Amino acid sequence: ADTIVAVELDTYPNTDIGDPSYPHIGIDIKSVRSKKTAKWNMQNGKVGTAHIIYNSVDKRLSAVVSYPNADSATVSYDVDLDNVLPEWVRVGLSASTGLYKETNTILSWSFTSKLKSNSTHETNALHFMFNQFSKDQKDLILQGDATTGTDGNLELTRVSSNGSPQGSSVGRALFYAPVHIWESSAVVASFEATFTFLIKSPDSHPADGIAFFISNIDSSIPSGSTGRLLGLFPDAN
Amino acid sequence: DQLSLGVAAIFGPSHSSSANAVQSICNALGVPHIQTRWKHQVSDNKDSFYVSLYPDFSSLSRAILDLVQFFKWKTVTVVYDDSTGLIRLQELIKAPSRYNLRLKIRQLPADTKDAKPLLKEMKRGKEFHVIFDCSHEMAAGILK
Amino acid sequence: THVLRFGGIFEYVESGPMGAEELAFRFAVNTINRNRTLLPNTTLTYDTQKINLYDSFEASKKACDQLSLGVAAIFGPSHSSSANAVQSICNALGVPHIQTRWKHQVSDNKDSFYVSLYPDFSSLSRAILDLVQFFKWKTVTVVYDDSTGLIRLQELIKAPSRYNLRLKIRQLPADTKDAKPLLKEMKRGKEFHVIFDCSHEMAAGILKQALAMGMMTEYYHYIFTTLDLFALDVEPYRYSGVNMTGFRILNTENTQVSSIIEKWSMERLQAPPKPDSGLLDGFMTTDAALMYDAVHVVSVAVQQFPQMTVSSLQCNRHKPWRFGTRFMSLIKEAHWEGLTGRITFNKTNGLRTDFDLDVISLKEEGLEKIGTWDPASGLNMTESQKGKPANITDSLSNRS
Amino acid sequence: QALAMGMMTEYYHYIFTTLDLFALDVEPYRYSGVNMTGFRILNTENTQ
Ligand SMILES: *[C@@H]1O[C@H](CO)[C@@H](O[C@@H]2O[C@H](CO)[C@@H](O[C@@H]3O[C@H](CO[C@H]4O[C@H](CO)[C@@H](O)[C@H](O)[C@@H]4O[C@@H]4O[C@H](CO)[C@@H](O)[C@H](O)[C@H]4NC(C)=O)[C@@H](O)[C@H](O[C@H]4O[C@H](CO)[C@@H](O)[C@H](O)[C@@H]4O[C@@H]4O[C@H](CO)[C@@H](O)[C@H](O)[C@H]4NC(C)=O)[C@@H]3O)[C@H](O)[C@H]2NC(C)=O)[C@H](O)[C@H]1NC(C)=O
Ligand SMILES: *[C@@H]1O[C@H](CO)[C@@H](O[C@@H]2O[C@H](CO)[C@@H](O[C@@H]3O[C@H](CO[C@H]4O[C@H](CO)[C@@H](O)[C@H](O)[C@@H]4O)[C@@H](O)[C@H](O)[C@@H]3O)[C@H](O)[C@H]2NC(C)=O)[C@H](O)[C@H]1NC(C)=O
Ligand SMILES: *[C@@H]1O[C@H](CO)[C@@H](O[C@@H]2O[C@H](CO)[C@@H](O[C@@H]3O[C@H](CO[C@H]4O[C@H](CO)[C@@H](O)[C@H](O)[C@@H]4O)[C@@H](O)[C@H](O)[C@@H]3O)[C@H](O)[C@H]2NC(C)=O)[C@H](O)[C@H]1NC(C)=O
Ligand SMILES: *[C@@H]1O[C@H](CO)[C@@H](O[C@@H]2O[C@H](CO)[C@@H](O[C@@H]3O[C@H](CO)[C@@H](O)[C@H](O)[C@@H]3O)[C@H](O)[C@H]2NC(C)=O)[C@H](O)[C@H]1NC(C)=O
Ligand SMILES: *[C@@H]1O[C@H](CO)[C@@H](O[C@@H]2O[C@H](CO)[C@@H](O[C@@H]3O[C@H](CO)[C@@H](O)[C@H](O)[C@@H]3O)[C@H](O)[C@H]2NC(C)=O)[C@H](O)[C@H]1NC(C)=O
Ligand SMILES: *[C@@H]1O[C@H](CO)[C@@H](O[C@@H]2O[C@H](CO)[C@@H](O)[C@H](O)[C@H]2NC(C)=O)[C@H](O)[C@H]1NC(C)=O
Ligand SMILES: [Ca+2]
Ligand SMILES: [Zn+2]
Repeated sequence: ADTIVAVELDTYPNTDIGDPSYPHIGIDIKSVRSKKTAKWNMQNGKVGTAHIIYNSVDKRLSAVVSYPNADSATVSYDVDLDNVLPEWVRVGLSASTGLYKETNTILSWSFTSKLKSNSTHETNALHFMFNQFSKDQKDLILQGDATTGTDGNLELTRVSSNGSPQGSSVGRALFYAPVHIWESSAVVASFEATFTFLIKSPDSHPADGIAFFISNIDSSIPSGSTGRLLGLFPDAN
Repeated sequence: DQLSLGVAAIFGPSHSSSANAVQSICNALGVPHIQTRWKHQVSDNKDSFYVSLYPDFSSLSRAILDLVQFFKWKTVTVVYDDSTGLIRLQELIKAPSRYNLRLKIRQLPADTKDAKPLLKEMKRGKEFHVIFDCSHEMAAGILK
Repeated sequence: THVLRFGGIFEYVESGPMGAEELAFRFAVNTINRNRTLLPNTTLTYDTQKINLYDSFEASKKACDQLSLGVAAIFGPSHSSSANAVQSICNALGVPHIQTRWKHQVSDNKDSFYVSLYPDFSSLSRAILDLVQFFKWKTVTVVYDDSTGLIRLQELIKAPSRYNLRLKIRQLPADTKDAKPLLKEMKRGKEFHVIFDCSHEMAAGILKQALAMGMMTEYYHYIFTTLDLFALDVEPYRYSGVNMTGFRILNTENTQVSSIIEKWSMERLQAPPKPDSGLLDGFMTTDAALMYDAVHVVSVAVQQFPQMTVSSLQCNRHKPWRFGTRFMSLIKEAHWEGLTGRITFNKTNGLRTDFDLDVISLKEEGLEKIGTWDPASGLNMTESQKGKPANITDSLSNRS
Repeated sequence: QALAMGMMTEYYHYIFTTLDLFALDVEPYRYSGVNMTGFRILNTENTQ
């Protein structure tokens, strides 16, 4: 199994595997059984504003999500990114559904890492700002059944069944380039994200949550993940 | 109610649970029971006051067995609907013994129409020679 | 003091003694009736009627004839045709129906008011499917007896798609018990790993025809899907070389259980099973062991609800029996260590799904336990097996 | 005792040196697969 650290924006309670009774923002260290969770309001078809940081001046792996006119779910868990995740990664997006349908449209995505060439002397970066997902976006390694284009949207579901997105669908959105992390030039790699999603109400209890992972440089859909495994885990452990 | 009012032929409460009641009623009091859909004839159910105008699956399962010999398949795949459906295909499941077939029997999940779990696995196993056993409603639902 | 009448529908033996299920019901009434520790005020009386067992109209009379007289639970016939009838009588008027033998539940039959104390073949077929993987088979041949057996082992037919066992389903010939032409085809077909699906009478008569065709040797292995393999006289086959693996739910190791089989065999005084049968003489069949549990699991439920009285429900102007809603819960929320282990039901359909198989097999001392199956766990085998050395510190060929 | 040890199969062959093999009830063994070859001097084919 690939080593993977994700932020589940889980839109479905999974009481069998440790997800709480409420839909929740989460955090993962090689585990769909989350370290820390928090209540997320989970509005209908609306928009987006998520944000994930890890500054090793404070070594807190934080994540916040806010709709407009809604609150913020700080779910910050201190975890040591020294040993829990490899030197070179391949970040990206992950979303899935199963037996209940939901729309998992991402409509903009960013990232900004800054890792210590020599702490003051001009640290490295990978800033991108995909506000204009094209029809043939050839710097995404979108796996599974992920779709794109036809608008400015990244549709991580098999969609356009009048927005009833064909349940037990799954699609990942891995970015094309690797990032240096492990420690080695120590671990202040304050990777940022901005993760404006859209989750449309299907009138069907919208469910199975979107993710944002930091995986191995090699990855695929693990052994079937349409459901509780949320797009990126092989097992429920 | 109908036997007390007086009839000549009760035309087929048309389900396996509802037929076995009225069939043994008609065997008891005498009137013919005109079945119009296939049910499970129990081998020790000694009744004869009934006819069953649905074509028997002792004959039909030889006819599907005729086509898989005529089309010369060797990697057939049965997709059925209910647990009763293996009685509909008696002779088809019983014949890799007599020939060279490789029946790999699969079932549609109940209370749904998603073959999206099923057809994902049927494409995976390179099964191209599917023998469905649906109704005509659930035929077009899987074809879509 | 308080009266409490149970119903009963059984097979009509016209000349000999009554059936094994009917004697087990008469026994389990009398055992509870003479013990005050369980159920202090009950005066459990029976209303055992007899049907031809193949008539769904006759079963509907004797269901209503008991229920007009007044019952508390109907313990049901043992057919598939009669049980589907009497269940719909019991579901209509309210009183619970207590099944002791397997029935094809139609998936669209929306019924409460039925529990099936027979171990359901969906959960048994995992235990066969787990067992063929333990012996690592690839050339499995299922042999059943009637067309209902494809329903019963359907989770076994549905698994060359996941695993690599290659099924070659055959059928025993009807209108006879002479399966000489079947075993010619299986011997010529090099079929060395066979799973029968037989009643224990027909599982005994299949072996004498397998013995006389020289087919029970060291390179054959038979899995019987009966829960009554222990009642087979295996004395001609013990030294043979043949492997006969089966399952047994009858918890004979417990002395409280094994006293009852001892008390069972003495009180029968029935027709002798002559040596043309191939069965042992005095045992409890697993069809009659479950009817013993059928009284007790309801007898637990009448303990927790003492206000229960019996009414006079008439089938034409039918109304729900007012205790029938409450009393069905205490049957389903019930646990009792009977002869077949614990009896625990399922909160959905009343199929017995969690149970305790003891996997027995044939060695040169008779039938012998070689493990234990559970639905939650897997095969807890290698209880008779001991060893597996695996010394890989060898072959000395080349370092580099 | 050879039947109950599963030893009369298709890959066995027994030669009896009795001149009275015909008096053995071979009914349990006819379908077995076993080869039982023997000798008989009793000239039963002659009607006299
Ligand atoms: C006893 O006999 C039983 C036979 O009935 C048998 O139990 C059966 O076991 C299977 C698994 O082997 C189990 O399937 C699981 O159960 C979930 C709930 O059942 C739903 O759905 C199934 C079909 O899967 C139906 O058969 C049920 O009737 C019930 O459907 C109802 O109908 C509506 C129709 O729209 C459904 O939307 C509703 O769910 C339901 N309405 C009700 C109850 O009022 C099933 O959903 C499970 O799927 C889980 O994983 C999916 C992966 O993506 C998720 O998408 C999905 O949502 C599920 O997550 C759980 O969902 C539950 C509700 O669906 C919630 O409790 C939770 O939110 C969630 N997380 C948890 C629990 O952590 C899965 O397929 C059968 O349902 C089950 N039958 C039952 C319970 O009747 C047993 O083997 C027998 N033995 C024993 C010992 O029990
Ligand atoms: C059905 O299959 C079983 C295996 O899958 C068969 O068990 C085999 O048969 C022998 C004799 O019945 C068993 O022997 C018993 O084992 C224990 C301990 O092991 C002994 O085994 C070695 C040989 O492997 C022997 O040389 C030693 O003396 C050991 O003591 C003894 O305590 C018992 O008394 C008895 O000997 C084996 O368990 C097993 N052997 C093999 C090689 O698989 C079973 O007999 C089959 N049924 C038949 C053939 O009718
Ligand atoms: C002892 O060893 C003998 C071999 O040395 C075994 O002899 C076999 O005996 C059987 C009879 O049981 C023979 O079958 C005969 O076949 C001839 C012609 O063969 C054709 O017949 C069948 C129909 O039976 C047909 O379907 C095929 O196409 C055959 O080509 C018939 O005329 C006879 O009536 C009889 O059927 C075998 O041929 C013979 N030889 C073998 C198997 O090599 C003998 O049976 C052994 N004893 C046992 C096993 O108990
Ligand atoms: C009437 O039925 C009751 C209920 O079974 C009998 O009382 C109890 O019976 C059980 C079964 O023999 C005894 O259980 C024993 O438990 C111990 C430790 O748990 C263990 O050695 C065995 O597992 C054994 O089953 C229990 O002692 C007994 N209770 C008593 C005697 O107070 C009762 O005996 C029955 N009445 C008559 C007259 O037999
Ligand atoms: C398969 O069945 C065996 C037999 O019961 C299981 O082994 C048992 O495992 C329990 C684990 O709690 C053992 O209990 C504990 O073991 C110590 C060891 O000395 C003992 O002093 C106590 O009795 C304590 O409760 C139990 O002894 C052991 N029984 C044995 C080895 O005969 C096994 O776990 C089962 N496997 C499964 C369910 O996968
Ligand atoms: C039956 O009737 C009386 C009713 O009070 C019984 O008294 C109680 O009955 C319950 C249930 O049978 C027992 O659990 C209690 O232990 C009983 N209490 C006492 C003080 O007896 C009584 O057991 C029976 N009486 C007769 C004459 O049969
Ligand atoms: Ca989840
Ligand atoms: Zn979650």
